[PDB]
Amino acid sequence: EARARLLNTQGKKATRKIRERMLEESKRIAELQKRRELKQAGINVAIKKPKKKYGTDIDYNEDIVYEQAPMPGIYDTSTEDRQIKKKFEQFERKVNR
Amino acid sequence: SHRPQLEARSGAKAAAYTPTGIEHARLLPGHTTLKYRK
Amino acid sequence: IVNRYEKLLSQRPEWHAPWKLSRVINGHLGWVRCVAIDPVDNEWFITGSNDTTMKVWDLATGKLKTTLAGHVMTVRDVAVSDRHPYLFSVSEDKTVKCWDLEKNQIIRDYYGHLSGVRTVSIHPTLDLIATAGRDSVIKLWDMRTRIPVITLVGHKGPINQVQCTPVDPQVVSSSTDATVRLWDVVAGKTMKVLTHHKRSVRATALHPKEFSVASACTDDIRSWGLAEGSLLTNFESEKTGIINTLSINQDDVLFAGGDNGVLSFYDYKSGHKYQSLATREMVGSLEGERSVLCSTFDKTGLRLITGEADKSIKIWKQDETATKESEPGLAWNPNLS
Amino acid sequence: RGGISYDQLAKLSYEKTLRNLATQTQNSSKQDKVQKDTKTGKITIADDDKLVNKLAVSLQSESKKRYEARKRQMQNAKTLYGVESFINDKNKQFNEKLSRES
Amino acid sequence: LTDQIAKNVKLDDFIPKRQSNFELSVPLPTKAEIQECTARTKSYIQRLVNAKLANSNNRASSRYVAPANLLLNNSHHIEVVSKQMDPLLPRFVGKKARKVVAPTENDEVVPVLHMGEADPNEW
Amino acid sequence: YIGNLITRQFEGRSNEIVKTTTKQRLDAYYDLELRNSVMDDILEMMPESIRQKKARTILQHLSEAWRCWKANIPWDVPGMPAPIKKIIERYIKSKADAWVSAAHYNRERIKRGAHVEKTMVKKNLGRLTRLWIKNEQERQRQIQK
Amino acid sequence: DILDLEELREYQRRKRTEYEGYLKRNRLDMGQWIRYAQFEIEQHDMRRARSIFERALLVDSSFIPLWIRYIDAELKVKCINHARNLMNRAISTLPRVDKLWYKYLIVEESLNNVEIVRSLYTKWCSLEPGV
Amino acid sequence: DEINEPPPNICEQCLGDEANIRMTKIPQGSECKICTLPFTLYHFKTSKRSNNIIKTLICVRCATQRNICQCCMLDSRWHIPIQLRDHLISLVNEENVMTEEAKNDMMKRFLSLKNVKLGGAQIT
Amino acid sequence: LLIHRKGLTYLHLDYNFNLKPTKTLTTKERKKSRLGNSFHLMRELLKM
RNA sequence: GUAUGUAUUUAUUUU
RNA sequence: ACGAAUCUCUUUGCCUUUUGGCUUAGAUCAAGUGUAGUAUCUGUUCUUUUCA
RNA sequence: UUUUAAGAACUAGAUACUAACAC
Ligand SMILES: [Zn+2]
Ligand SMILES: [Zn+2]
Repeated sequence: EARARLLNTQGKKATRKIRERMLEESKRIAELQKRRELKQAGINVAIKKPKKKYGTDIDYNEDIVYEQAPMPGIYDTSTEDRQIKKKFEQFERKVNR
Repeated sequence: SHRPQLEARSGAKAAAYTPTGIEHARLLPGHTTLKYRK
Repeated sequence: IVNRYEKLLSQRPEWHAPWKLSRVINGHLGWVRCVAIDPVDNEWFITGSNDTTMKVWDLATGKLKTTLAGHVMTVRDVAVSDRHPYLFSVSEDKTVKCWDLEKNQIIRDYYGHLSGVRTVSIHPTLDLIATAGRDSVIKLWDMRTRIPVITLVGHKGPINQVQCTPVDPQVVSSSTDATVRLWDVVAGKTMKVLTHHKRSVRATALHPKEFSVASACTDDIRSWGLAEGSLLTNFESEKTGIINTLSINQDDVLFAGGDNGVLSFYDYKSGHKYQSLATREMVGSLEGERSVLCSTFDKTGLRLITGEADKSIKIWKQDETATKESEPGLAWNPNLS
Repeated sequence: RGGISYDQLAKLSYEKTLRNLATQTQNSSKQDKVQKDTKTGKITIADDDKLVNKLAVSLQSESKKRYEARKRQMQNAKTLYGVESFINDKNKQFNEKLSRES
Repeated sequence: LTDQIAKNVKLDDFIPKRQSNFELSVPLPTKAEIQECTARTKSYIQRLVNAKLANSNNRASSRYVAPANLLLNNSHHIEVVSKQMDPLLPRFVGKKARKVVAPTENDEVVPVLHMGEADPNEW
Repeated sequence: YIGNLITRQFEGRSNEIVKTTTKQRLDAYYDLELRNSVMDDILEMMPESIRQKKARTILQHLSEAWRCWKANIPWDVPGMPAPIKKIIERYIKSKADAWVSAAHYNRERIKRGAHVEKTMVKKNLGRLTRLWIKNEQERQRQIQK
Repeated sequence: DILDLEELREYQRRKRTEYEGYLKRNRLDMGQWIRYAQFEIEQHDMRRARSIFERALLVDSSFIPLWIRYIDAELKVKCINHARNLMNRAISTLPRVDKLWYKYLIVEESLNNVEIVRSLYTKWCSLEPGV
Repeated sequence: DEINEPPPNICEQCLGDEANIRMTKIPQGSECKICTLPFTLYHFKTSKRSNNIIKTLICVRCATQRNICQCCMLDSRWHIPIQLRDHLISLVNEENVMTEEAKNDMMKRFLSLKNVKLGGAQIT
Repeated sequence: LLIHRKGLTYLHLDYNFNLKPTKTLTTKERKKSRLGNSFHLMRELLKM
């Protein structure tokens, strides 16, 4: 009894969270292989964006969260951006296949 | 989840906000004029 | 650079006079956290305290005039109007409570800080309070209608002292992120920073004439001129820290309180530090409780007022014997900065 | 003995990567401008596409070897000491900080 | 180029200016001056307070207190006539209470300019 | 009254909403800014940098020191930098007399019986009995020495 | 795990919401800003990484390792000029710390480019730094 | 105050041709269609007899950054849509210049304040 | 109009200005439905 | 005896 | 010979997933009953390999 | 290039946590 008691430090709330979060992950996995088996039928069903809570709620994926233009500068990068775009279009364009 | 604060809320985070327009109580005009020393 | 060092063996500063202990006034039961004295008649302290009272002592006699109580939490700060018969005292409950002396009663509660308020000062010629504190913003309270007309933005930390000055830059303020901003109110924003201090800037003071601001630090006490925001001098200060307070004077004596219990007086022009004193802590105190929490100089220039964490006020006197006779202090050996 | 100031340390590391850089150049002997814009305040420097890649690769491999020192250090350090009571991982960690004390 | 690189900081700002001469003087800010800063402030404030009272909703606060358009070149002239409310309807039809975070926008930097062996024993 | 109620049904309530100190929520304030105003000083006696963990953990030493001084624990932490230990002694004196002082004032509010609140009673017996024993142990010790 | 762009997408959105929650509550805990920047690099998206650092600086500029890692974040993608502009703002922001000057140096030695390190030490001496 | 003080930024075409005009000033008008914050609205009929009343859709903070007539929403100088003007100016040069703008909510609100202008504006 | 604008349609003002809930209240719908010391004071006033 | 929280897609967005 | 470099190991330095508040220690700390869902504690008996 | 579980079958229930369910 005691040897079992010492080994859990949290309290009811934290454990409750452990559960809730795992349940979220089961939800994810399920919804995925939903979409996977629908792709094996070829019909492509888009994933939901989980709504909002507070009316102003942010969807982080969509736009740069708070975009700080890095600086001015003397050294005129301006070329490295093209190596970037080449690599980024390159990467994402890969993953699609 | 009780955490000792390490900080305080910068006035700035407030400062950007737009106003309200609510009128509270203690702001009703009183002692409407000052007094000066000789 | 050696030229710079030869010059510093020339000017050979400005004999000033020693100091000593005239009077000890007990009678607070807390720490004594602020002092400010009449702009006019020099009869009376006003003494903050950590039991939340404010007692008004009597300068000459040392007896107790009165008690202005009426705060919840401790009073950090006091300022006294020149032109008005007011007293703005501010504590940590997030409140600037105007006073009126004529009847010895409260009048206006100014209001609006997110959190406790560590400094008041009274804009000298415009009829405006300036306040600020752990919110890290420096508010200009308009006096009569209690609107926080201007909210000055600012630092990254608690704001330890605000100084108001009559002409441009009008508010001068220093923050435990280790800078001193210099503010231009009408435009609405910082007109300069003076960055040098390597830690919090825990006091300032205004040359009663020359129009400059001594800026303390923890361990090494610089000065600054306004307009350009020069560096000017560096008062030769080993690490004696920590610096609780700055007090300039009419004779350009300078005070600075230590928390190790050491008063450090300077010449102003030089940096020559010409007296240091252990402040004999007290009867039953605990050696940590020797410190100095506040200072000011009366309007004559000749008499010193400081509180001490051991629950008492001390008043120091300028000892006239002095001259050269055997006066001299540490005898001017500018060293390698 | 002892603790090194964050100054002298940065110098010493500067020396170590000096001599390492020297093994790069010299070993590359063993195995064998600045333009400004009058139009805008931008400046334009021309560098070999060489030695930029040696630079980056060097950095990556440094991050590697350090990362691996830390990892193997995890393994060994957490396997060795068997004395004090441990409820969980962080008892072993912190408690070995209290052993680091004296 | 040695100016191009580090361009901001420079040594004349670490150099204390009363070491050369003591007695170097900065004049107390006169009289015919302080009555200027006092002026531009005092006016500007009275316009602040005059505003913030005339925002709000005390019908009784009012007691306590332009052609302005050349547009383009003025080309079409103008006169700007405020619209009398309908006093019951909201005043400031669009005012509201929202919350923003704001861009801290600057070009330039504030060089922080100052001046582990025996000490970590102690501390 | 209703002027408000309607601007709240349009413009949404006030976004900031500071508050004030008051009767009940006092202590959390007084505490809160006490400890903040240790953490300056102890942050500035350290020579250079090392802060965050060192700081917070030294505060944990703060509290531990206080609730020692309740339980009367003579509180010698075996070794520790002398000046910091000075700070702890300093403040714990300060908060101490906040405590004793409040215990007097209230006890002599009950004695007149003018409307002291409910829990304020139970508490005040707490602060008292603590004080009573401290007096005790003193009195015995000096009966030894 | 991942199938196509759209699954990677949700795996991003979830992370970003989570982390920037944890940064939303603590402006401090710099290691969190670091780790989150690191994730942002492993997504091969720099622009967001640049921002996330910049904000991470506006929180605190006196914490160097964030300067450093915001250098190496620019170099490890083999893009230099940003790792220069960053250095002008760096040494100018903190002349009194060594590690910036030394690192900018080494960046110019492994490039062999001398004219810099000449003018560079010209400044870094001209300020009377030390021995 | 200052809300007034950057003044209207208005077309010289759509504004209509007449010699002198009257237009209201309403201190807190609509929010922007864009930044979603208050501003001062200017009504007017173009000429006096007109049927329809011009309204102005955006800030003077917002119609600065993009440099567009607050009623029109053309360019000020070229009388042209955004998604044209910065397309043309994308062409010459070669590839650049679009303005990626603001989904979510306080993303757009926030991004409104910073003054960098925007690609279409950058030259003009 | 004030009421139905708070989204309470289940409070009823009769023509003597009593306020009665017509649908026994889910607790949340009580909390959202407490009304104001004003609006109650003024209800009464009209009643007179 | 309960507050509290969660999901509730129907009307086919071009290869 | 020693200069230089890679790997491996030991030591030291730096601590890397390394205790995050307050109030009266926050207060309080056992005597019940039948059945039921679910966790788990022990015994016995037998047999020690590969390919399509 | 990684890996290997002793395996199978049989058995009762004691201490358990809790139950808007039964004085
Ligand atoms: Zn137009
Ligand atoms: Zn706008």
